Amino acid sequence: EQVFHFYWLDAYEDQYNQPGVVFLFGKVWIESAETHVSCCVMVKNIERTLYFLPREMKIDLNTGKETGTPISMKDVYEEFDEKIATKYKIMKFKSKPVEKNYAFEIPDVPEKSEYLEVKYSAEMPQLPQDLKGETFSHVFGTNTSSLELFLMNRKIKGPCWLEVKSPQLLNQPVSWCKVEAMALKPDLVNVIKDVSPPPLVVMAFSMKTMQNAKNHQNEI
Repeated sequence: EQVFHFYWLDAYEDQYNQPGVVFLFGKVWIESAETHVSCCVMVKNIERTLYFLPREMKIDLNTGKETGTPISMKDVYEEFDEKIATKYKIMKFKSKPVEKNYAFEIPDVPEKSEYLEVKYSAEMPQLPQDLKGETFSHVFGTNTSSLELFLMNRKIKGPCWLEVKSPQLLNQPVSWCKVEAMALKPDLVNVIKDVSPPPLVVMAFSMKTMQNAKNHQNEI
């Protein structure tokens, strides 16, 4: 295979124009030039995560008439597939069971419970924040950002040394870096601890302007 080390320093995202892609900029090592150079890596196909809370019973959406059959997990999985996904044009998604804990201000939520974890790609639209349905009472994770989700999932705490697995080449230069790379899924990035930080390049500058005598404007 192929894997290389990286030292990231900054990150960037553009939700409005390129959904589901996160850039990472930093330092990489080259033996031939015996110095560290700049590099950028693209992580793509970051999918949203949504947590659906199953309702403790069913509730009719007219007057809250609970007719009688208890709510099972399969009901919640079917409900999103048949109605919610169709209503908001969701093509592909993967769902599974999870167990989660809640200890915050939103009421009518148990301390420990089983939820429905659903995931779908970043190109589909976004559900409303207050969606409700037959078998689910509330939904969490609607408006999470891609950068936050990446850092919280991959357990990155500030600058660190990273292993990037299976790099691919880019069609055209997207960054002014001397080196470029890309990855297909966030699972291919990992953190290591036993390396000292590399040196950096520091630039300072000063500027002097002058207000034009005739017109009001500042020229450097």
